[PDB]
Amino acid sequence: MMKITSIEVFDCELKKRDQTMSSYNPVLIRVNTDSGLSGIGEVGLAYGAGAKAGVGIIRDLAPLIVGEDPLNIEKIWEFFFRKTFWGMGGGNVFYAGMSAIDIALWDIKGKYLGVPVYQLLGGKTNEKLRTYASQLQFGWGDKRHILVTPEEYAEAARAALDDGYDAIKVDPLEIDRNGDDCVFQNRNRNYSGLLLADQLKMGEARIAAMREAMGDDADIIVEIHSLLGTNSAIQFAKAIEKYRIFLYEEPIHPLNSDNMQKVSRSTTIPIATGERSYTRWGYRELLEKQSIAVAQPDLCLCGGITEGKKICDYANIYDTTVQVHVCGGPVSTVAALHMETAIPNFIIHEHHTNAMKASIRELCTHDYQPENGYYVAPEQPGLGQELNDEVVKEYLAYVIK
Amino acid sequence: MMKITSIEVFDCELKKRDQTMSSYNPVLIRVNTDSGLSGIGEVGLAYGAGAKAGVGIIRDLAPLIVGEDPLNIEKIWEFFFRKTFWGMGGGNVFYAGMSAIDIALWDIKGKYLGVPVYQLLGGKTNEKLRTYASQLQFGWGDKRHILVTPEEYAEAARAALDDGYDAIKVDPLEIDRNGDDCVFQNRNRNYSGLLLADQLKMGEARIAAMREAMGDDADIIVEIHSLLGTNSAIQFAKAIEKYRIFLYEEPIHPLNSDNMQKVSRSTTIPIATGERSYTRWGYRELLEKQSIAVAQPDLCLCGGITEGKKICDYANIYDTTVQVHVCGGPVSTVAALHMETAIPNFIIHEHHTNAMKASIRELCTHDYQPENGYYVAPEQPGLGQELNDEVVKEYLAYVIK
Amino acid sequence: MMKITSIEVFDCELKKRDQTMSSYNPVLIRVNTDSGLSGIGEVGLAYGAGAKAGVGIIRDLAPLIVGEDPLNIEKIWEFFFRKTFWGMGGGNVFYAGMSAIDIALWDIKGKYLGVPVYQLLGGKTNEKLRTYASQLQFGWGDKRHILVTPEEYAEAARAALDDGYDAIKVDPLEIDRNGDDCVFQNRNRNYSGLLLADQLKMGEARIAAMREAMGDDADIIVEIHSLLGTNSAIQFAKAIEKYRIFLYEEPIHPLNSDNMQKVSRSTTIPIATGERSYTRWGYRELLEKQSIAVAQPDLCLCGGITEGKKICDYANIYDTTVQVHVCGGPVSTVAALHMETAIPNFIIHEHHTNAMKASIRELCTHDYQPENGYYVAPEQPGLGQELNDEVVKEYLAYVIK
Amino acid sequence: MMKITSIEVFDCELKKRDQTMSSYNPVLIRVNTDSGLSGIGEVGLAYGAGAKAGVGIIRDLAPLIVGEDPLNIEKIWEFFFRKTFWGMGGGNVFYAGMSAIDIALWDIKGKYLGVPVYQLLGGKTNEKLRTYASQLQFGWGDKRHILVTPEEYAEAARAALDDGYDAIKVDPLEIDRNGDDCVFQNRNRNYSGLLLADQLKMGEARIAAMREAMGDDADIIVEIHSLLGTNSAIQFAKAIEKYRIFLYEEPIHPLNSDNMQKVSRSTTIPIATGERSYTRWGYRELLEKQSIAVAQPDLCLCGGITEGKKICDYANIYDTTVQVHVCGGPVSTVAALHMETAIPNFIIHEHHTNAMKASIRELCTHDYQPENGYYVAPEQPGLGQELNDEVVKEYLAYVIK
Ligand SMILES: [Mg+2]
Ligand SMILES: [Mg+2]
Ligand SMILES: [Mg+2]
Ligand SMILES: [Mg+2]
Repeated sequence: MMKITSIEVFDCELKKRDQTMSSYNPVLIRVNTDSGLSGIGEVGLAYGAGAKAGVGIIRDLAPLIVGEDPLNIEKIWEFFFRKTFWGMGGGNVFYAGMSAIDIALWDIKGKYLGVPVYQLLGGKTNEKLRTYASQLQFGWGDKRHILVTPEEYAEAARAALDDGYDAIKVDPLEIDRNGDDCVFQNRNRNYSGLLLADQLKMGEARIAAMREAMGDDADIIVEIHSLLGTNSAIQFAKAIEKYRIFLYEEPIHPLNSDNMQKVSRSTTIPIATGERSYTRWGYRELLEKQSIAVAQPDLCLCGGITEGKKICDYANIYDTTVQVHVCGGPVSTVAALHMETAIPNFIIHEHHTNAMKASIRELCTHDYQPENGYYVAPEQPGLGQELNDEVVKEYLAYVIK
Repeated sequence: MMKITSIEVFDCELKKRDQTMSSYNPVLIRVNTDSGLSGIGEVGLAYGAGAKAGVGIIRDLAPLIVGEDPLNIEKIWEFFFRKTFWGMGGGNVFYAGMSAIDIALWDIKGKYLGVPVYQLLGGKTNEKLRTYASQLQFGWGDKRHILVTPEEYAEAARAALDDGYDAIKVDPLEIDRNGDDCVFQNRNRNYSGLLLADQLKMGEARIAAMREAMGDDADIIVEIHSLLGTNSAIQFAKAIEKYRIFLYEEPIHPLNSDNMQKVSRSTTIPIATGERSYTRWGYRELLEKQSIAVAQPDLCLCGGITEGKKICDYANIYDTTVQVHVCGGPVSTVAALHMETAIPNFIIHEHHTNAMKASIRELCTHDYQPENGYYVAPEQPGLGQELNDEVVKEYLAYVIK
Repeated sequence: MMKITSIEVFDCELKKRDQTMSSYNPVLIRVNTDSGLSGIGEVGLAYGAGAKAGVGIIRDLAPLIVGEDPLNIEKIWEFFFRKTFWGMGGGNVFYAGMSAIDIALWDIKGKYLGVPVYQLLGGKTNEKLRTYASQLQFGWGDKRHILVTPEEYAEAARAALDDGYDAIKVDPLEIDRNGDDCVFQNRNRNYSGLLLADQLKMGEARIAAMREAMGDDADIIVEIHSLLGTNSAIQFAKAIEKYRIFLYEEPIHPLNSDNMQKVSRSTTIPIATGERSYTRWGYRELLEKQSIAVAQPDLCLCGGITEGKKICDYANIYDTTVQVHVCGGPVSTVAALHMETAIPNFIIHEHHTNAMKASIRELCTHDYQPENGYYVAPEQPGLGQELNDEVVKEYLAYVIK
Repeated sequence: MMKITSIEVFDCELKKRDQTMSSYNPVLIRVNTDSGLSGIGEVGLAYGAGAKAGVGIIRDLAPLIVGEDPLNIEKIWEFFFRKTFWGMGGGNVFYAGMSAIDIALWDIKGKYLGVPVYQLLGGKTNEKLRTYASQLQFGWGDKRHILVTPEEYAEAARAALDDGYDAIKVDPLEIDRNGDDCVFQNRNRNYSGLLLADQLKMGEARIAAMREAMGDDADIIVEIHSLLGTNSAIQFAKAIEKYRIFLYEEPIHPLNSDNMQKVSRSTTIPIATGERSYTRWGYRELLEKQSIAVAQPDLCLCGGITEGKKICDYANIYDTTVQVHVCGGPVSTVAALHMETAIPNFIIHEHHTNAMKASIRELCTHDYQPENGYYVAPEQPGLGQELNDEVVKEYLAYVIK
C-alpha cells in the first residue's frame, strides 16, 4: 500500500542557536510516505568526530529505499546488511545510518497500526523505568560546568539526589587537574598503560566525596570512556571497589574482547559496555566470554530498534541486562523508552545532563523527562515525537527523493 | 617546521565524465602545508554505499590537524584512534578517514626527505611484484561487461593470459543466470544458507571453463564477496577443490571470526580476507585462530600506510602473507605498490579490471600499469603521484582550513 | 646508490681501561659505506656470559652484507632470519648480531636522509620520556656498592629521589645476607622452589624501607632477574603487594609461557618482561596469554630497531606498553631514545646506575643523560652518536671486508 | 678429587686444509683435568652463520668451570642455565656452548669409570641402529654434487640403496631449477607463502622419481629445512602424500608452535623436528600440542648429553621417538651413537652425505661408520674418540685456563 517518497536529513549544528553547545551536533532524519505518514530517526553521532559522516551515510543509504514499502522492516534491514558491501563490514557510521532509518520505520509502523512502539516490541513489560543522572563531571544543572575538585563532584551528586535520582554516573578521570578533557584532548596519555599516583588519587577522591555525600544506598556508576587500558582499568577498579560501585562502564575499548574478559575476571565491579558495539555480532564475543553484566547499545548506532531488540534478547541468555545508551537528541530518548518498556531484561535508564538543554529539547515537539528518578513510556501512536519544524528548518541539509 | 594549512576533498562522481562508470565514486584528498609540499590520500569507499559518508568523515577529521606538524604521523594516527570517541569503536568509514589522511602524510614525508615511500617503509625488498588480473566476471580488456556463460568466463581468462598475467581472480557466483548482480541486488538470498543444485552447477561450470582455458599452471583465485554463509562456503569449496584453487577470498563476512576458522578448517583451499577488516585489532582473531593464509587489507580503509604496515608485520608471525586490496583510484594503487615493495611477506598484487578505465586514470598525473604480469614501484619522492587538477577541479567538494 | 664496504667490531673489554668495570664488556660495531656515511650498532651482551660469542656472531653475519645496499633494511633483516639456517632457530646471540647490524643501518639511513632516527620511526610522539633510576641494590650516586641492610636500600631510594626521579627499580632478593650476588653465584638455589622465611623477610624488609623513605607517590618497580620460580614468584608477590608495586619484572624466566600466565593471574602486581625475549615470535605467547602489562625488549637483542618497533606495535593491541631494556653502551641508550620517542605505547625509560661511568661514556662522542626524571631524544641526523676513536681504537677486534 | 685445569677450543676452518669444504667449520673443545683425563666435545654450528659465535661462547663459559670438579655434571649444567643470565633466555649459540662442555664431561666421567658413555646412560638398550642416508639433494657416494633433475635424484636414491640403506632423506625443494640453493641464497622467497605450480611440480617430480627408483618398501624422509610456511607446507604435503612418506622434517620453523600443530593436523605425514629446538623447554609446546612424531635434537645444540637424554625421556610419554640430529664433526657422531644405544625410544639414525670426507674424519682418531644400513656403539671407555692432534693443532684458537 504505502511507499517511501522522501527522506529529509537534519544536520543540527546547535552552535547556530546556542554557543554553549558548540561541539554537539545531533543528526536527525524524517522518512516520508505517499500516505502522509512520516517517521523520525536519529544517527547517534552527536559528539566526537562523526556528524558530517553521519549526514553522508543517510545520503548513501536513503536512495535505496525511496519507492519501497516501509512496512518490510526486517527486509530493509537485511538488504542494508547484505547488499551494500559495507553492511557486512560496517562500523559506527554505517550501522548508525541503518539505525536512523530503522527507527523512523518503526515510527511509521506504530502510526500506521495506531499504537506506541513499545506495543509492537512486545507490550508494557515495565510500567516505570528506574533512571540515573548521567555524566556528573559536567555538573547537574541547567547549564553547569566542567567540574574539577571533589567538593564540586559531591555537590553535583547532592543536586542529582535532590532532583529525585537514586543513581548517578560519573567519569572521575575524564577531567584532569587543570580542567582539561582527556576524552577529546591530548592529556594523560599514560592512561592507556598504568596510572600515576596523582591520577589514582584524583579519581578516587572524587568517587570518595560523592559516596560520602550520597550515603550508602544510592548507586554510583563509574564511567571510564575507554580511557584506561586493561592494566590501569584493573588498577583503578581495585582503588574504588571499597565505595560499592554499581557498574564499571567502558573500562577499556571493545576492540579486543579477550582483554575485556580479563578486566571482568579481575575486578568485583560488574562491567558495562555497548555504546561502541554494534549489531548482534558486536556482542557475541562479549557475551560468550561472560565479560559483561550490562549491555549498553545505542539504538541510534547498534542497528536501530530492530537490531537493538535482538541484542537485548541475546544478552538475556547470559543474565546480561540492558541500559540503552542515550546521548543525543530527543529521538534517541523515545526510542530507548519504548525498547526499555518492552524488554524483560531492562536494568536502568540513562538521563544525560544535556537532555535538559533548551537547544536539544527544542528539536522536537514533546518533552519527556524523568519524575522522581523514574521514566514512563510515551503513549501516542509510533514513537510519540515529532520534529519541531520551526527550529529544524534551519538545520535541513539534504532531501533524498 | 611545517604546518598543515588545508585539506581538499574530491567527491569523484565519475558518472559526470563517463556514464559507464555510473556507480563508482572514488574519494580523494590533498593535504597542503605552509612549505608548499602537498600530499594525496584516498578514502576507500569508491563502490557500495559509502562515498558521501567518506566525504563527510574527512570534514569531521581534517579540522583537528589544521595547524599541526604533518611529520608526527604516529602521533596523528594515535590521536584519531584515541581522542575522537569513535576511533576506539570505529568501522569502515572512520578508519577510511584516518587512512586517507595517513597516506597523504606519508606522501608529504617522502617528498620532504626526497625518497619514495617504500624507502621509508624499509627499502626495496621486492624488485617486482607478481600481479593478478582481478574480477573477470566483469570481463578483461576489450569485452568489458557482465559475463554469464562458462564460455564467456573462459574467454576472459584467455584475454588475461594474453595480456601476460599468470593469475586471475573471479567471483563465479556474483552473477546469476539472468546477468543480475547478487552483491548489490536482492537475488539468490538463499546463498547465505545452502546453495541449490543449479547455483552450484552455475558456479562450478564457470570455474571449470576457466581452468580448462588457462591450463594447469596459471593460478585461479576464487572471490566470494561474502555472499555465502559458513555452510554454503564449505559446500561450494568442496565442489571447486578439484580445479586447484590458489586462494578462496572472503568466503563469508568477517563479523564472526569463529565461523571463519570453521571454514578454514573445512576446506583445503587457503583462505584470504581483509578488505572488510580494519586495523591490527581487526586481524587479531583471524590470525590467532589461524583462519587465513593471506591478509588483504585495503590501505585506504584499514588505517592507512602506518597501520597497513603494522598489519603486514603482524600477519608475518602466523605465516600469513599479504596482497593489498586495491579497487579505487590511482592513489590506492601507488600506496599498495610502495607497501608491497617494502614488506617481506608480500604474495601477489591485485590489478582490477577497472584500473584501465580512462575516467579512473585521468584522476592522477601518472599511469602505473603492470607489464607481463608484474608491477614495479614508483621511484619519485613520496607516492609518485599527483592529482590531475584539470579533471579533479570538477570533483572538488570541500576545503577544510 | 651506496654499498657497504666494511664492518668494524669493537670488543670493549672495559677492564683494559678500568679495573672497577671488570665483568662488563660492551660489543659495538661500525658499518662503513662507499659514500663515507657510517653507522654504529651494539650487540646487547655486555653482562653475563656472552660478550665473546657476541663478537663472533658479527664475524659470522657481517660478510653476508659486504657490497650490499644498506638502505634495504627489511630485506637485510629478512635475509638473516631466513637464509642463515640459525635465523629461524636463533636466540640471544644470533638475534643480538642481527640487532647490532640493524641499528647501524638505521643510523646510516637517518644520516642519508638528514633526520634523527625517531623521524623515520614515525615522528615525535613523546616530547619527553619519564625515566626511572634502575638497579638500586647496587646503590645510587656517591655510594656505588652492593647493598645489604634495609637502611642502605632506603638511602639509595632517597638518593634517587634527590636526583629528581619519581620512580626506581630494585631487585630486593638478588643480594643475600652476606652481600653475595645470586644472579651470578651459586647462592640461595632454593629460590626457584619456595622461599625460606628469612629470605622472604629479607626481601620485604628492603622494599618496606624503600617505600617508607620514598613516600607513597613515587613508583617502585620490583626486579627479580628470573631468580624465583612460579611458586616462589607468587609467594613473594603476595608479601610485597601491600607496598603498591608499579611493576614486577622478570618474576620467572620466559622459557615456559604458561607459567608466566599463571604468575600474572596469581598476583595483582602487573608483570613486566622482555629483555630475554627476542623477535615478534618471542612475544606471541606472552601477549596472547595476556601475561604481561609491560614489554621490555632490548633493541640490541630483540632484532634491532626494525624488529623492536614491530614488537611495540604488536604489544599495543594487548594494552601492553613499552619500556626498552637499556643496560650496555651509549649506542643502546640512543636506540632506545629514538624508539621511545616515536611509539605511542611508551610507558617509562630505564636509566641504569652504571650509565654515568666514565669507562662506558667514553666509548662514544656525546652524552645523553636524563634531567629531573626525564629524557629527550637526540636531534642530530641518524642516532646522534659516533664512536670515540681515541678510546675504541684499543677495542677494535675485527674488520670484516 | 679431580679438577678441570684447561679448556682448548678448536676453530676447524676446513677450507684451510680442503677447499671443497669451503664454509663448513666444526667447533671442537677438549676439557683437561689435573688427573690427566681429558674429554672432548663439539659446538653444533658447523654450517650456517654461527661458527665464530660458537668459538666465542666457549671463551665465555669455560672460565666459569676452571678449577671445578668435572664429575658434578648436573650441577655444572644447572649453573650455566641459572647463573649466567643468558642461560635462562639462551638459544642456539648459548645452548651449543653448554652442550659441548657437557659432552666433554660425559667423556671424562666414562673414562674415569672405565665404561662407554651408553653404559652411564642406562646400558645397551639397542644393539644396532637402523640408519638412513641423509640429504640426497647433494648426491650420494660416487656423484657428490648439487642435484637438479628428477633422474639425478633417482640415481642418488639407487646409490644409497646399493650402499645397503633401506631409508633415505632428501630435501626436494632446496635446489631450484638453476641449481641454486634456497637454504642459503635469496631464491624462491615465495616459499614462505604459497608454492607456484612450477615449484610444486619440481618438488613432487623429484620425490616421484626417487620412489619409483627405490621401490615401495624403502623409506623416504622428506626434509624441508623450514623453507616453507604453514600454508605451503600443507600444500606440498598434500602433493607428496601419495608416495608414502615416512617423516616430514622441519616443514616450517619452530618459532610458532601453534603453526606446527596446525601443520601436523593438516597432513597424514608424521612430523619430525628438533634440530632448531633446544632444551626440554624447547620441546614442551611441540609435545603438549601433539605436533611431532619424531624429535630430532642435536646433542651439540640442545644442551648436550645430560639435556638430550631428558628430551628423549620427555618425548617418550607422547609416543614421540628420537632421531638425533648429526651434521658436524666425529664428536657429534659418537655422542649420538651412545645416546641412541641407551634410549628405548630410538627410531632411526642420520648418516650425513659428507660424513666420509677426509677433512672431517681426520679431526679424530677413530672412524665409526654404518655397515649395511646399521650403526653400532663404540665400546671404549668414555665416548671412544680422541682428537687427532697432528691435524687439530692447526685449528687451535684459544686455551682457557
Ligand atoms: Mg559511556
Ligand atoms: Mg574482494
Ligand atoms: Mg631486568
Ligand atoms: Mg634437518
